[PDB]
Amino acid sequence: ALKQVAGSLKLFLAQYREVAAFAQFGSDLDASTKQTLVRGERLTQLLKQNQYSPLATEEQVPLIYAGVNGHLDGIELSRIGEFESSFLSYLKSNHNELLTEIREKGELSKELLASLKSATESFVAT
Amino acid sequence: ATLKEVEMRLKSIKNIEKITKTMKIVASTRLSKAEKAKISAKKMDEAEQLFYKNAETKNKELIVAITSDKGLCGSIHSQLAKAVRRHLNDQPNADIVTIGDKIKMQLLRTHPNNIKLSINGIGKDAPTFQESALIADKLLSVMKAGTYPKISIFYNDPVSSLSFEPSEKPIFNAKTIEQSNVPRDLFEYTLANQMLTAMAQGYAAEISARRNAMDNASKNAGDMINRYSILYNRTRQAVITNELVDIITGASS
Amino acid sequence: AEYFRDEEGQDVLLFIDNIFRFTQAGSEVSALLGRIPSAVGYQPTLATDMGLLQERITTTKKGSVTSVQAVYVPADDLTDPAPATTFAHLDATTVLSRGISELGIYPAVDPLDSKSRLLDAAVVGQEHYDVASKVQETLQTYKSLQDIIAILGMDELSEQDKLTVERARKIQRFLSQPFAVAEVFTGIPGKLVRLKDTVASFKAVLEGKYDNIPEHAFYMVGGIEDVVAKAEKLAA
Repeated sequence: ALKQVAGSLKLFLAQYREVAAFAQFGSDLDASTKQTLVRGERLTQLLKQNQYSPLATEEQVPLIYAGVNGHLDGIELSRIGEFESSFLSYLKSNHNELLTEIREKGELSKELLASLKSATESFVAT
Repeated sequence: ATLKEVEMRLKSIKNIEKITKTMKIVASTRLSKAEKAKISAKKMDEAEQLFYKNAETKNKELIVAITSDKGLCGSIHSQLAKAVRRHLNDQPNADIVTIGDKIKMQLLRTHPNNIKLSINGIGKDAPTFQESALIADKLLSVMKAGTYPKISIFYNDPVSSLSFEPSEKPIFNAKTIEQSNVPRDLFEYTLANQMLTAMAQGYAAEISARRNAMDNASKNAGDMINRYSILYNRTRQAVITNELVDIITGASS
Repeated sequence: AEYFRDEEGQDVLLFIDNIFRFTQAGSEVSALLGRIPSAVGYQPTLATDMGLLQERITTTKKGSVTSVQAVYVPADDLTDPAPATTFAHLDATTVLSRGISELGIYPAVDPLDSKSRLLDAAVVGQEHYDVASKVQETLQTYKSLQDIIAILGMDELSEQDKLTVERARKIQRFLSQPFAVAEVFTGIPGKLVRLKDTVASFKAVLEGKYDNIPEHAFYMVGGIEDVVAKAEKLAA
């Protein structure tokens, strides 16, 4: 389940490492590089974690799903953590069946892949 | 040449090389924007030169010299200064209007007498019609451009993305264009457009030259990195050997 | 040499080539004599052995000994204990350098590391001292600009830095000189330059009188007169 979503993360973070050298010259950068910075900064913020606070995979895969598929781009970076802690609280009361199925099966069916999109956009609406 | 010294110098040159590569790609980016203004200006300049060509117009002096005043452009400013000096030695009586601080510095290191106040600071970006028209008006009112028997404009022609050439162009005064009040206004307007196109070509040449200069800088820094990596490996082996010799001598006392 | 100095009362030239081989020789036997090796394997007694030898060479009230010594530098490492300890024993030093040699600048003397007691305004006069100090300032500026010249090239230097680098390059090449001994394998006729002529030539070069001469006209000639003559031959 984590391998399915974490695939492009590994590539986006490398592209971010390459482009971050350009941030000091931001005035004359391509829109593609602007998008790359927007995505990579939010991915880097998303991977912060507090001590003594380990997450189960059921809680990890939704967060990395939101990060990888760009749902974070519409959120101000300075509160991505506030998003994440809230987002999980949403999933654990609405769509808790999805977390149960991620725990039980350990893999994402196409139904679950679509449901993650639907739930993520339902939350990110607010 | 301690291991720490070599490692620090190697890291410094690595930082320089990365900076130069980044600037090289940034220059390649600005080149795409510059090309559009260059094309736009070139169309209009050719269109209005076709009038003087069809009319078969032909020929104290006013020499305008165009550079951006930006550094790290390499051979740009010195090449244009060379061309300007070669021209000026044939007509020392000419008064000069340098656009750009660097070329003003060039024509103050040599032939300082020929200009009191240079036009500086405005040559940053691709030519705006407002800026070019205002500079032409300054030449007319401040430089008394309306009076000179002969006018020349020097700029760097962007011969290629990889090369450029110092180039000079005449402007026929109102009394000069009369031969095959309207001529005076058209003279001022033609000077404005000619200067705009020359400044566009200069901007394109500047950005191309900066691209190539940063490319060369990055390649040179890479060569230096190779040399200092070799030296670092040698120093590493030497340090290990010397420390181990000290230890072995201590043991075998 | 000491018998000539003390008993004959004469003036003696004493050439030694190569004194490092004395120190090295002791090291070869040091381990067999049962001594514990010193740093980088030299004998413990290096400093006192070399003092006992070299300070016999001194001139005295009985007579004068003018001693010229060649010192090897292992692996070009001037920090090696033997050259490092030998430096303390000399009035004049001439540090030949591979870095200068690779440029083709024979006799390859390093003009900054080479140093002498007598380069003193009270000995050589104020003009000679001023010329030498200005030469070394120019050369040091040029050496300080090496990294910039390598990476960015000449164009981005300050204009007076450009002028200083040009004069430094010309001074570098003007310090080269063809010896008659090397003529066998260089093919360049031997040349000899008087002291006053040298000072005048370098003062003229510093003052910019010959800025218009191409730098290759300075390579392997003696005196500014030969510089101008070679400028003529290059113009032909």
